Amino acid sequence: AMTIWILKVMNFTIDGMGNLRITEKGLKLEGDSEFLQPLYAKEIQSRP
Amino acid sequence: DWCNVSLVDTSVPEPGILEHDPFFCPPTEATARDFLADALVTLLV
Ligand SMILES: *[C@@H]1O[C@H](CO)[C@@H](O)[C@H](O)[C@H]1NC(C)=O
Repeated sequence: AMTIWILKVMNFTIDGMGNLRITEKGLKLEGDSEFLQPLYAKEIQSRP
Repeated sequence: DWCNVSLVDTSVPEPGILEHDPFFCPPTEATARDFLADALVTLLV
């Protein structure tokens, strides 16, 4: 029951944590991301 | 001086908006949900 609760809370679909994926470099976000609280950053270097 | 005598008559001499459209930026629409009743079901079983 507890593990099914974990699977329902985090939505562990066939391909990872929903649209979110975790790789070697870091988070890869295949969904929108609206945050309720202020975020922080260090740089924002868009790719050429 | 008659040489620089000038004659002139009538003639016929006849010679703002701002807008930019982006594509999209919608916020979190329909902002309401709860995680208790389903939790109550899966912890009441
Ligand atoms: C009109 O006056 C100017 C200035 O003195 C002179 O250079 C010019 O030759 C004059 N025009 C005629 C047609 O005389």
